[PDB]
Amino acid sequence: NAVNIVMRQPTTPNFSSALNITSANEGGSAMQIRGVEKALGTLKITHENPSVDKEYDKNAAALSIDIVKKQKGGKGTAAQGIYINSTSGTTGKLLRIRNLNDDKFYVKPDGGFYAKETSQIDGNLKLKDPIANDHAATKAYVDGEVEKLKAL
Amino acid sequence: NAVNIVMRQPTTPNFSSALNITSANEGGSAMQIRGVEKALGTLKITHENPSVDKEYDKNAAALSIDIVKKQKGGKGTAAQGIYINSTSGTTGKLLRIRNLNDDKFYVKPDGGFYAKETSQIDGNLKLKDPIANDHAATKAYVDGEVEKLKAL
Amino acid sequence: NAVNIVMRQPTTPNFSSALNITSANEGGSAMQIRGVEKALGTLKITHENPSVDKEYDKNAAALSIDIVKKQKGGKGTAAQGIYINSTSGTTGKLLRIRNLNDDKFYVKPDGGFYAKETSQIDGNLKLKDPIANDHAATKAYVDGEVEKLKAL
Repeated sequence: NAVNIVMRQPTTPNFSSALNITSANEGGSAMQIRGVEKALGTLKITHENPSVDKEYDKNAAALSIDIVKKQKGGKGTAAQGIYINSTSGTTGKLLRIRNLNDDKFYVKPDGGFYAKETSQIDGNLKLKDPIANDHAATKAYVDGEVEKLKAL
Repeated sequence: NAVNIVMRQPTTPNFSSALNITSANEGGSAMQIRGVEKALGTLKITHENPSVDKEYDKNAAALSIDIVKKQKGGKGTAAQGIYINSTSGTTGKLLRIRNLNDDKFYVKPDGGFYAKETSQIDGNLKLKDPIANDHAATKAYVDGEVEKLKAL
Repeated sequence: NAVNIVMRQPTTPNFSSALNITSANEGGSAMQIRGVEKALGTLKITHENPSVDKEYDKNAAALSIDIVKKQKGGKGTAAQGIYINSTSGTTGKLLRIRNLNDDKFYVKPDGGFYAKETSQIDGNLKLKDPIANDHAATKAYVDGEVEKLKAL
């Protein structure tokens, strides 16, 4: 590697990081990365459990994002967490989530999603009237069928 | 911290970054990170509003991703935005989104998702026939009930 | 830029990275970034296809995340992939996915999502009974209408 940074194991765990980056310039990205990989991530992050115990790292993550107001006097913020785009257009999955090398959840380049297991919304779902037999029925579709039976 | 990089506030905002990384090697990741956190992110990103005004940073994000074709002559790209996996298998949430420390949207390790509020698909939803009373009805399920009433 | 790191094109592709970061300290983030952008990402990642051929980079991504157990003897892991929060509260989209500059999929600050095209769940969807005509019908809602017809 052109540059390698290593933080060795300390005597006792502490809050220090191998690399810390701060910018006070509002007009540019604090950090940028560009690469040209054939078959890998431009940025690869790996979290490894420090412990043999399979629950030890329940509160850890590979990537943690926080979105905050101005420290002194701030009235709030409207900043976004993660923004993904393709200014050229891609035919690849925009977001692809796996576990044990199996596709679990993804977002297609058209915005349609796939979830591998039973899911929950604590609210309503607005969508189009069903075409196929395995499409979700709308209240309209149901009420239209009921109207025809009520007529006879 | 082992290494600290600081960009101070400039007289006028400009496009400069504290750290910029570029690779022209197609065979490896431009950047890699590995850590062993018990209870934190391997990479932590924090966006802070530069202004007291709660709408000032509406177009900002913590993480921005772009996916582009080869600059000169490129016919397109099939690269993915974000790819998440667990080669060991994890029992943690694969994607976990909160606001004000409250779970808003997540993807479970099995691929099932949870959304806290009313959602919208500008299309159809393909899914399984309902088992529970609070499961979404399919067109099949509705049409099966209607068939029995039409019979009598 | 305050710091620029460049890996030039090698004679033959290889696994080397421009920047590689490793920490063995369980008590702190291997890397942290903080910025104050008005209208950009704190971290910006760009993947560019190395080739003119629009399928050449089908297995590449801008961001790749892996979640692993302790290398020797580990029993498993419970770590999360991506964790997003706003300790201040934001009114911005928490996750916003586009292709060709058009909104394809997003998560609102309340946890409600939007998908632009037909989607699939390989399971059931638990949700609330419909209010509007374009809301998905539950099994309860359907069965309630059928009960009234069965009565007459």
